[PDB]
Amino acid sequence: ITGLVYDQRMMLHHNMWDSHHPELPQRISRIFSRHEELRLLSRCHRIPARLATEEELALCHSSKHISIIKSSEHMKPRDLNRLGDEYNSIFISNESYTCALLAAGSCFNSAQAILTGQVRNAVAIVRPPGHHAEKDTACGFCFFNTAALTARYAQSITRESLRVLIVDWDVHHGNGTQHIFEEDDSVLYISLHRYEDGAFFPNSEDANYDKVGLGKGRGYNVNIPWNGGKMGDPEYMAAFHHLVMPIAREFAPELVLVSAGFDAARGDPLGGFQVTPEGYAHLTHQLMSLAAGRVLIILEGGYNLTSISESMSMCTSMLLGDSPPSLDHLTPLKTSATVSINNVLRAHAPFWSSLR
Ligand SMILES: Cc1ccc(NC(=O)CN(Cc2ccc(C(=O)NO)cc2)C(=O)c2ccc(N(C)C)cc2)cc1
Ligand SMILES: [K+]
Ligand SMILES: [K+]
Ligand SMILES: [Zn+2]
Repeated sequence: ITGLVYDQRMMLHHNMWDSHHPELPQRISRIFSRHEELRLLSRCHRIPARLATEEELALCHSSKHISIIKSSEHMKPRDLNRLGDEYNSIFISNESYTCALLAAGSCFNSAQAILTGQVRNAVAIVRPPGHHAEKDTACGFCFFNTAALTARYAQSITRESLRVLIVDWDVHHGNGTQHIFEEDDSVLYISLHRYEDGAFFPNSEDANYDKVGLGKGRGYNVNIPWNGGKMGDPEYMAAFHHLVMPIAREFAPELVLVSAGFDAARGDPLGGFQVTPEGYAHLTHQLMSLAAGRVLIILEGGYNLTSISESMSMCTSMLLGDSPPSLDHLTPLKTSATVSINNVLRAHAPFWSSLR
């Protein structure tokens, strides 16, 4: 069984000053509608949304950050505008806090359904996104780090040392997820992201391949940064073959979370990349070979409504057990992708015998 969570209340968060903002309420409704059109919704077990609690938010976030985001829901528009402007790339409305609580709680209910055996795997069609949010601050359309919180929630309902893999295929680096787990060997973070020598959002050298983790976490942070090329299916498939899957298999996760932005998709106006819906299906199907299939796909970014709807629907089709669609596997890689892959191999060979 595959679970699906979607709740139209998460559409209530919006940019009060721009009706054409990329992080649009219709992102989640279009994805949900496409699941109905492709006859996937009726095949899934519907998992209800719920609110995260403040104690659950404190698994990854500071009390001050929780209280400031909570305080926004009382503010008049002028004060919402001021507060949002204090962060990097954030808009806030009076519904934002509630929507962020529902995004996280939806994912907790999904992780619980997987870990208790009610479903094998699941998809969560949620907003606002999470992976840029830090312990102490909001960033990049994200208020609380839904995927990071879900990893800690999973440990909280099992054992502290439950091995959780987070694969982040959003086109942007999940700076918050990296930082939250940087010293932690129980949560392996693997991000693929457009980097451009630190020029691309979120504009930090923390996203480079030589950031391998700290302390006991050394080797448990895998950054795969792309420079120069318009990356697509062959480059992501090659990164999975040489890096993501060998490392993940050696880590032997007990739960896989996907920070599944669809902003690397063909058609995305921000990402500039060309991963196809069939490409995302192949990435999902590979991850399904891990953790006895216990995979939760969590929406992050993605800004072409057609692209994200087709891409995420293809991922759900794979979770349901459908045959992976045909792909032209032979295609030659862009030259800069091979350079990136080799840089990651050089940085991570000391930590992973599967790369030696
Ligand atoms: C001079 C200058 C200043 C700032 C920037 N900002 C960036 O570099 C990143 N951001 C914001 C952003 C985009 C996507 C994500 C994300 O979470 N993705 O998953 C997270 C954050 C954008 O570029 C952006 C912002 C607004 C847009 N509107 C209203 C059409 C379009 C693009 C660039 C130059
Ligand atoms: K990423
Ligand atoms: K880590
Ligand atoms: Zn993104």
